[PDB]
Amino acid sequence: ELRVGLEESELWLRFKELTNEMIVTKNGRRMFPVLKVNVSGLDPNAMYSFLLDFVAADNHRWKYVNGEWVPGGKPEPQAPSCVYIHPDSPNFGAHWMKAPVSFSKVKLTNKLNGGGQIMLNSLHKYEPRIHIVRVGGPQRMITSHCFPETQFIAVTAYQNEEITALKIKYN
Ligand SMILES: O=C(c1ccco1)N1CCN(C(=O)C2CC2)CC1
Repeated sequence: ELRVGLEESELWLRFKELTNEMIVTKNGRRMFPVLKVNVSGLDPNAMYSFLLDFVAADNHRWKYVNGEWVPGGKPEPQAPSCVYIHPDSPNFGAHWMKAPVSFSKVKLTNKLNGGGQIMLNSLHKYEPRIHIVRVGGPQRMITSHCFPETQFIAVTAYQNEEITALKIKYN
C-alpha cells in the first residue's frame, strides 16, 4: 500500500493554528514552509512524476478585519489551479523514496505568466494537493493526497504579524 506523509507536520501545525498565509507576487514567490512529503510503498523500479496543485478550500474571498480572517458573503466558483511538476520528474520509485520529496522551487503568483509559476487568487484559501502519476508503464495510475495541515490564504503582503514572526523565526 502506497503511504504519503507530511514531513515537519509539527511546524506546519504552528502556522495552521494562526491561519497560514503565503505571499503571491507578479513574478512569483517561493513557499515557506516548503511542502516536503514522505512516500513509501512505490515500486522502486517503476517510473513516477510528482505533481502539486492547490484546491480552493471554499468559494469565498477572505479579509483580515480587526485582527481576524473573515469570509465574504458572495461565493464564486473557484476552478482548479494549474499543476506544478516536481523538477525531479519523471523518476524511479527508489529516487522518490530515498529522501522527502521537497517542492522548494514552486513559485506562487497572482498573474498569468510564462511557465512554471502557479497563479492563485489573492485572499482565497488553498489546500495543497499532490498527484503521484505512474508513467511510461502499461497501466498509468494516479494516487492523490491532500495536506489539510498546509492550508493557507494567498496574500500580496502578510496581515497577521504572528505569521510574519513565525516565518522569520523558522526560515
Ligand atoms: O513528469 C512529467 C509528467 C508525467 C505525467 C505528467 O507530467 N513531465 C511532463 C512534461 N515535461 C516538460 O515538458 C517540462 C515541464 C516543461 C516534464 C516531464
